[PDB]
Order: sequence, then structure tokens, then C-alpha cells
Amino acid sequence: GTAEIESALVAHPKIAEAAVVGIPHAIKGQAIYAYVTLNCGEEPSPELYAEVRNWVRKEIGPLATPDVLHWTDSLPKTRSGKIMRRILRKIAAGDTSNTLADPGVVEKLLEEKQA
Amino acid sequence: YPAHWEADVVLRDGGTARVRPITVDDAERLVSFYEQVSDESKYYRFFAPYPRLCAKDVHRFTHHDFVDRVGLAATIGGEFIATVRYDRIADEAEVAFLVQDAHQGRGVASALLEHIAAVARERGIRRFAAEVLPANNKMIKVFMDAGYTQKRSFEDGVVRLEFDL
Repeated sequence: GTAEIESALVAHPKIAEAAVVGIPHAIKGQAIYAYVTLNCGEEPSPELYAEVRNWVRKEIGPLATPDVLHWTDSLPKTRSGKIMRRILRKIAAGDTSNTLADPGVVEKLLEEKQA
Repeated sequence: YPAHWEADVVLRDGGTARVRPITVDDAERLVSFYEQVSDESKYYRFFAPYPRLCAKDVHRFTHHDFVDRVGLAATIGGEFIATVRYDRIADEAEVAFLVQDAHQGRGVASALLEHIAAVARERGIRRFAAEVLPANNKMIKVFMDAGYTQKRSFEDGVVRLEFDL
């Protein structure tokens, strides 16, 4: 499940936070879409990508390897700090025609996804 | 803060815990407390794995204006065993609590919810809202018993509970 994959991702030394959603993929059956926040001082790179995926592949298994790693500083959270998973699902799925602490995070997530 | 916001509360076993505002001096206590919370309870509190608090979180969870944001701790022998807080969204505020797993079922969660409501009523909050993961039935029951009602639920199964103050 998603919690297992998130836990494995957070376990990575360079990963601070993670939230994973499953979304229908027409080619793949289901795609594992992972939003990931690196720790302070860490920065995304073409090779950190493969390292993280290899990490998950070893920790959990190839079936749990994320299809997309979406690096972000911008996990959407309620003011008490709860992850707004429903917003993450909508953005990953392109279902974006419609308690959130910082509204500005949505625009940043949408930009990062198109990149 | 008002002196009556600090008070001894009676637990179900007949003993007491101290309920008090969380202060700027409580960073170390908060961190030690969080070490004793299970991975499962952390997940239920933040909706994702969150094994240790980032510095900005330790700061925000110990620095409050006590109008728009309030945080209270329950303590035994000076140690945090639970926290509760509200964040103004308006005269509505989001509420969250967290109890060390070993101290569940002692009446701590129920006392903290009563106390945070009492503070909110003094600061012009008209309603509490809480989001809870649907499988977290221990937490849902605490809120139910405190008089919260289910308002709606979302695509991710998350339930929105509300309480008119």
C-alpha cells in the first residue's frame, strides 16, 4: 500500500517527507505517483532519481517502485500539518478543474507537474 | 496567558495530569514526547510518515499567539504525554490532538478536547473542525464523545468532524 511506500521513501537519507497516490495509467495498469521533499541542503538531480527508485526497489520490491518522483518543497497541508492527499490525487490525475494552510502551494505543485 | 488555563485534570484511573499551555521553553519536552509516539499514531496525526519534527514545526508547535493559535499539553511528572491545538482558519478553527500510545484510554484525550474548547470560547472561536483518517476509529470516537458530528467526507476517505462551541 501507499503507507509502506511512503515509509520507505522517508527512510531514505536524502528524503524528508513523502506522500504517494495511485492513479490509473492507460499504458501501465496503475501508476505510483510520489510527491517527495528532500532534506535541507539536498537538491534534485538526474541521478538522485534512479538512486531513490533503486532504494525503493530494494526496500520494498519492484512492484512498489514509484513511476513518477515529483520533487517539491510544497506538500499541501492543513494548518495542523495534515497532508491533503485529495489535492495530491487531483493534481497527479489531471483532475484539476476544481482547511488548506497555504493556497500558494497548489500553483507550485501544478507548475512542477507540467515540468 | 490566563492562570485558569493551567489546571490539574482527573484521569479515568483516578490520578491526575497537568494541562497547561505549551510555551517557548517546551521544545525539548515536545521532541522527547514525540519520540514515544508510535509510527502508526504519527501517521494518523499527519496523514503521512513523519518520524521526527522538523525545526520549523517544533517552533510553530511551541510558539503561539494564543488567539489565532493555541496549543496545550497534558503532563505527568513534567513530561508531555499528549498535546492538543487549534488553528483559526473566520471564527472556525482546525483542531488536532496526539497522545502517546502507552497513555491512550486514560481520559487524557477527552480532557484536552474539553480544555481547548474552553479556551477557544474565550478567544471568539465559534466552531472547531477536525479531519480524521476513516480507519482511525479510536480518534473518531474521542471526537464523537466530545460532541463532534460528521459533516462530510472526501474522496480520500478523510472525514470532516465539526463541533459548535
